[PDB]
Amino acid sequence: LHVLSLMQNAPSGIMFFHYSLIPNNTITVKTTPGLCESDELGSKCIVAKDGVLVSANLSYWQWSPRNLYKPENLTFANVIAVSRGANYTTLNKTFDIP
Amino acid sequence: DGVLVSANLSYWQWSPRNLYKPENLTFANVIAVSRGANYTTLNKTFDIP
Ligand SMILES: *[C@@H]1O[C@H](CO)[C@@H](O)[C@H](O)[C@H]1NC(C)=O
Ligand SMILES: *[C@@H]1O[C@H](CO)[C@@H](O)[C@H](O)[C@H]1NC(C)=O
Ligand SMILES: *[C@@H]1O[C@H](CO)[C@@H](O)[C@H](O)[C@H]1NC(C)=O
Ligand SMILES: *[C@@H]1O[C@H](CO)[C@@H](O)[C@H](O)[C@H]1NC(C)=O
Ligand SMILES: *[C@@H]1O[C@H](CO)[C@@H](O)[C@H](O)[C@H]1NC(C)=O
Ligand SMILES: *[C@@H]1O[C@H](CO)[C@@H](O)[C@H](O)[C@H]1NC(C)=O
Repeated sequence: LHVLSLMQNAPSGIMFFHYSLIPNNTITVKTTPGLCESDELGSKCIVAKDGVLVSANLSYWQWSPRNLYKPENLTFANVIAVSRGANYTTLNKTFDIP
Repeated sequence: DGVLVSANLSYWQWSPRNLYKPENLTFANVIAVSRGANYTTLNKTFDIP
């Protein structure tokens, strides 16, 4: 993951300072594309806004960015409501978000 | 996640971006948005809730 890259001069050349983000501590979680409450085609279903839906082997689903795990309770802000496009995961309970 | 398509046919269908497997458009494969560019008026109401 690329952050910033400066360049400096050098003898007979040029040398780049590529700053990056190698990750080191993985944590294994569960990840859906999105959550449904109803089995019916045409149900109210949701997907994450600029992130991935995540559960750390936990009873309910959460929000986390695409490349790093800072889990958050999913709200209206970080959730896009769309469709039954792929097979999203039915969690068999109604929403906690207006 | 696809393109709207008609094989010189009376009504429009859904197909992926790079391959032609036409499907009747449903609620699943259709996003409702706006009158942004000049989309095509088909002069009939929808068949999808
Ligand atoms: C989640 O469950 C998997 C099952 O294989 C386990 O290996 C892993 O340690 C668990 N991770 C967390 C964060 O609970
Ligand atoms: C997230 O929601 C759970 C209940 O669903 C609550 O117990 C917890 O305090 C909330 N906040 C976190 C994990 O920061
Ligand atoms: C609850 O979830 C199970 C599997 O996750 C599946 O049978 C269906 O989505 C739901 N079942 C019922 C009876 O609502
Ligand atoms: C569609 O119409 C065009 C008109 O030029 C024709 O050339 C083409 O063969 C037709 N294709 C199909 C699949 O009907
Ligand atoms: C798609 O809809 C048409 C009518 O609009 C129907 O005749 C046809 O059987 C449907 N299914 C297909 C093409 O698989
Ligand atoms: C029906 O479509 C035609 C051309 O596609 C255009 O005049 C307009 O979009 C519609 N006309 C009427 C009278 O609704």
